Amino acid sequence: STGSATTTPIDSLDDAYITPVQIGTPAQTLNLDFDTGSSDLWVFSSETTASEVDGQTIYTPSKSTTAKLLSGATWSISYGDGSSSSGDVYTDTVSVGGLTVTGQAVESAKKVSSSFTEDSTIDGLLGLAFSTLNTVSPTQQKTFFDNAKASLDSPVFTADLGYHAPGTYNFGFIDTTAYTGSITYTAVSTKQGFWEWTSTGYAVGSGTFKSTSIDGIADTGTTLLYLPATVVSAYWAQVSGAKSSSSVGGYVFPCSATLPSFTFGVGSARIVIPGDYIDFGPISTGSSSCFGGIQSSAGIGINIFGDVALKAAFVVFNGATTPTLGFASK
Ligand SMILES: CN(Cc1cccnc1)Cc1nc(C2(O)CCNCC2)cs1
Repeated sequence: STGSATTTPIDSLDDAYITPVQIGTPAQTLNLDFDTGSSDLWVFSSETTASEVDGQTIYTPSKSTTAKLLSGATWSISYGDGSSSSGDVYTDTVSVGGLTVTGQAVESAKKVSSSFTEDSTIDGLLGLAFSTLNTVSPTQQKTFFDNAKASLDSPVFTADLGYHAPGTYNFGFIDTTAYTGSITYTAVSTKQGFWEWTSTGYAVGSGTFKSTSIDGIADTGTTLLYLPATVVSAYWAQVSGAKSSSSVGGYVFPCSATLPSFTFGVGSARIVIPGDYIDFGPISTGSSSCFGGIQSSAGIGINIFGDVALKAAFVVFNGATTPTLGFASK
């Protein structure tokens, strides 16, 4: 089998991407945030605290003839931005762009943190990291990709995130018309449950390439590019007037500044992130100070190739017995 679904930025800043997902019988279509950095499929639901719902489409398990309560199972997750959610678990039928998994664990939110509430466009998450990270207790549950994998034509999925444009998540095949040149594959460590890999270095603008190993994760569920303080300092040094702001919580820059591109290495191949991908607009409405799209990972503990980087490439998440990651220019 294969699946293919259009993914859409939630706002003008590409702060996240949503993908329509069908859950239950009859289908309830929710728009989910596909997240290669976590492994829980969780949804706003009829069971979510009323005060914590504001515009989201909700999953109502009582109206799905295929929904079954998973007795005694709970979940609780906290993400890298301080957000969180929790609830109970159903198994139900889930379809993504024509690809169907029966008996998928659908985690129904009882509680959600304020950040989720305030984002009316995201009805929940669909995790695509490794299933060892799933938070369902006392019995861990499998991700959608893990559940679909044996049935797929090929054990892979691809992320094709758009800059200010629609994009695509494919399952089970590689669309060879979606990129230019070749796909360069690189080794993956699953030891932390992530799509974790090692970039071979970076360049700022037209500057010479710096060969240095940068261990990080491919995370569609993170907006920005988080890299070592040294690297980030070298980037923003090339932006006149940029500085690191404690009050704002990162590098900011004059809104009229010209941002240089940022290149990262994949083996001997290079992916180029155009300067304007790194622009996340005024720090507050009407301000002429803008928030930067490349930030230090020093307080995080891990480097994160989030949407800012990934949307500059066609990315293959190869889930063969030994997983690998593929990057191509596009
Ligand atoms: C525009 N960003 C940079 C910024 C920060 C401060 C000022 N100006 C720009 C911040 C944002 N991040 C998000 C999400 O974290 C995206 C995925 N999780 C849900 C919310 C939405 S707005």
